Amino acid sequence: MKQKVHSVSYLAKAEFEYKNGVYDLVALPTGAEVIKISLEVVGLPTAGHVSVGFKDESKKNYSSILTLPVNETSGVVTKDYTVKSDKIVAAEVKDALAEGSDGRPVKCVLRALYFLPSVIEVEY
Amino acid sequence: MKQKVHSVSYLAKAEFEYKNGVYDLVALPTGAEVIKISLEVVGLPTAGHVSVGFKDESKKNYSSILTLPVNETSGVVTKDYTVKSDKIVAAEVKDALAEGSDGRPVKCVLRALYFLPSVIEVEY
Amino acid sequence: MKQKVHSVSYLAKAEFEYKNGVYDLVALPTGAEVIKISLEVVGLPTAGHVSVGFKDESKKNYSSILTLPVNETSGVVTKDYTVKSDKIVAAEVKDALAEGSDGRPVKCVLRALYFLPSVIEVEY
Amino acid sequence: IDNCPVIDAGVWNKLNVGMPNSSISDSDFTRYLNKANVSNIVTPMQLK
Repeated sequence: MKQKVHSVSYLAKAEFEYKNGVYDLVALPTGAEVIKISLEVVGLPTAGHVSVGFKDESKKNYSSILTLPVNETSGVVTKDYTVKSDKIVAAEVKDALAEGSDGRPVKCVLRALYFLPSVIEVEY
Repeated sequence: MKQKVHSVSYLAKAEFEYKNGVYDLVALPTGAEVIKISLEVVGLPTAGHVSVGFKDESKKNYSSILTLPVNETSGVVTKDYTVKSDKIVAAEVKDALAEGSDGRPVKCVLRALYFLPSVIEVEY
Repeated sequence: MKQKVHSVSYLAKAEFEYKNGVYDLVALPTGAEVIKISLEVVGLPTAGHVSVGFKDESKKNYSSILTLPVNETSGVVTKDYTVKSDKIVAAEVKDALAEGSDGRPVKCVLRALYFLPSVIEVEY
Repeated sequence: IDNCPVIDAGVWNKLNVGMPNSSISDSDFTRYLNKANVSNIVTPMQLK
């Protein structure tokens, strides 16, 4: 029994304030082993969607991987990802107005747990 | 592309024996990045609930975040947490009698995967 | 507040080509803290199941823990595991023919995030 | 040619260095640009 495993893991946490726009949340290296993406809505939104996905450092390669309507206020991507030139995790809010029902601004927190491309050899 | 990430991660595993009471399972530092809480029931319970949640080191600030009835015997919190003075993960069992249907005592295992508040700067 | 935690974590990624057989994907040490098992299907299968589970290094102790039909193409185990002599994560495909609807062979990727049995003492 | 040495510098591949071409991905090319020295980014695919 012998294998190569990723021994280095990072967590990136980034906040944005949940109104229309595009935000570049997490930067990933080539060969990164993205194993968890979680999005959370802190507050009480009244209308809008948040779409998180992957895009290039420069060019317009955005593609949503997780969509969150107002109601559930939390989500996790159902899929695991190896970074292949799509080195930006990004989130866009197309519909959103002011906070709503609270008076206090609505937050969105994205946490990305990913393993670095480096590998080491271990036998058990 | 440059960011700060959490590079240190710990897993805490703690067992309790699934009968009425309150148990202080996992201790977390301020600023800890709790990214997974999982609860497991080893055995065949007959009646009761397990509620895991957060509470203070001293004062009575308990609030359940995951409730487990008898049937499913396993659960994971659907939400991610940054530790803000609620530095105890705790579990309470309000209803439970002896093991039931087995003759062998019923176990509960809680695993908490969390990232330390420390950050480092990386560019990709 | 003082405890012992697992401070060492590895990720093992292994690919197989999604046709009938048994594959030994990930090797785990005794006392390993398996906290995530994820299976992914890259391509468009037409018929078949993938069952991942645990088995011995030698003897025929296979037992499925996650079954994936054709449609959903992704899955994650709902349960957390401490390795007790079942030191092989294995995957079997009982039904599968050629790629189907694509012309390009169908891949399956398994990622196992597990914490090493070593512990260290920390107080917060 | 016209007093100007013509040099075959090779092809930029994933292994050794040569002149680029439109097969190099935008990320792979841009990794070698300082972004603090360049005025603008035009990659070989963008030029194509």
